[PDB]
Amino acid sequence: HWGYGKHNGPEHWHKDFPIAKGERQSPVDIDTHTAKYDPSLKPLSVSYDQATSLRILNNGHAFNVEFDDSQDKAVLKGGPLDGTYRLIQFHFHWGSLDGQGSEHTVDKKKYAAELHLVHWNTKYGDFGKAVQQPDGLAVLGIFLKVGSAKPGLQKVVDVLDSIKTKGKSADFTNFDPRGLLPESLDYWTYPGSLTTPPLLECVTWIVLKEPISVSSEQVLKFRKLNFNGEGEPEELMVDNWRPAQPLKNRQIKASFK
Ligand SMILES: NS(=O)(=O)Nc1ccc(S(N)(=O)=O)cc1
Ligand SMILES: NS(=O)(=O)Nc1ccc(S(N)(=O)=O)cc1
Ligand SMILES: NS(=O)(=O)Nc1ccc(S(N)(=O)=O)cc1
Ligand SMILES: [Zn+2]
Repeated sequence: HWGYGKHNGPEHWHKDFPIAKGERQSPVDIDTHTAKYDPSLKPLSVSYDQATSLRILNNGHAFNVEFDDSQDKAVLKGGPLDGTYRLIQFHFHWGSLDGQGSEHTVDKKKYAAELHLVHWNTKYGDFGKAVQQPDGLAVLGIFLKVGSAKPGLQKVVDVLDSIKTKGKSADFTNFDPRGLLPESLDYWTYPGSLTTPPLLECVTWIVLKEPISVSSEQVLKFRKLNFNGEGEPEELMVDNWRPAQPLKNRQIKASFK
C-alpha cells in the first residue's frame, strides 16, 4: 500500500489518511532564528541504562530495533514532557545520497539521515492506548551526518544483512541505545505527528541540535536494505523520509539560549 514511490509516496498518503493535511503534522523545517528559548522547559532526562532490546525488524519502510517495554526501563522525561515516557523502539530515515535523508530540516538543511527513538506516555498503559491521545508519544529525533564512524551503531549495521527484505526479523538483544546519542542534549521541541501513516497527531517532538557522525560505509549499508519482500523485484530501501510539512499554528521552542 503506502510507501515512498512515485505512485504511493507522501503526496498520495492523504487519500487514505486525511490527517496528512492536518493541523500538527510532522516533520517540519526548524527555523533556528524564529525558534524561541523557553525558560519553562525542565532539564531533559534520558535514562537508558536499563534498556532491554529484543529484536530488529525490516517492516518494509525502515528497520525497527524493538525493546521490552513491559517494565519501568529506558525512560525519557523532563524537558517539555509531563510524566514518564517509555522507549518502545527506534529506527532511522535516510536518503539515496548523503545530501538528503532527514525528515526534519534545520534552516532548510537536510541531513543524511535521522534517528527516531520512540516512547509512549506511561499514564496511558501501553502504546496502543497512547496513540489515541494528544500527548501519548514522545519521539527523540537525532540527525546523522556523514564523517567519522559511530562505534555504537556498528552492531546495528552488521545485522542488517539478515533482515534484507520486508517481513524479516532477527534476535537483537543487549543493544545499548546510549551509544547513538551525541554529547549535547540541547534541543528544539514542538507538537507534531507520526511521520508515516497513520500520521497520528500524538507526538511531542524533541529534536536534538547536535547531529551524530556516522561513516559513509555505515550509511551505505542502510541503503542495501530492501522495501520489497523476499523473491520480489528489488527496490532499495532509500529515501524513506517524508518532506517538511506546514508549521501552521505552532511554535518551535529551544531548550538553549
Ligand atoms: N496512503 S496511500 O498512499 O494513499 N495508500 C495507497 C496508495 C497507492 C496504492 S496502489 N498500490 O497504487 O493501489 C495503495 C495504497
Ligand atoms: N510490548 S513488547 O512486546 O515488550 N515490545 C514491543 C516493541 C515494539 C512494538 S511495535 N510493533 O514496534 O510497536 C510492539 C511491542
Ligand atoms: N508504525 S506505527 O505503529 O504507527 N508507529 C510509529 C512510530 C513512530 C513513527 S515516527 N516516524 O517516529 O514518527 C511512526 C509510526
Ligand atoms: Zn521515524
